[PDB]
Amino acid sequence: SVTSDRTYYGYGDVSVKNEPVNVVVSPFSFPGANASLSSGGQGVFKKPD
Amino acid sequence: SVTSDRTYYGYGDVSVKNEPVNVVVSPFSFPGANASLSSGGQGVFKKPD
Ligand SMILES: [Ca+2]
Repeated sequence: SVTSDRTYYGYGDVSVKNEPVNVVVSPFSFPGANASLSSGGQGVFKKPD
Repeated sequence: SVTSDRTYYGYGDVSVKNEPVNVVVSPFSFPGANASLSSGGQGVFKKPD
């Protein structure tokens, strides 16, 4: 009578949500406060973070 | 008188009910919980059962 269609199934799901990286920024204001930059001046400025 | 029609019978029956196999499935959610998948990421996921 019944000629079974021999076909069973298995399934799965994958969730890719985020991007690998977050670039958190703290911008710099290099002449800063309690220091001074002059025209034609020479030197170095550094922000560690 | 009676000319016996010499024909006796034997019979039998066979019961084919089930299909050979049962594919029980536990689907996978591969990023899972307490783990994370990122875009462009590389690695391995495994489900034992
Ligand atoms: Ca990885």
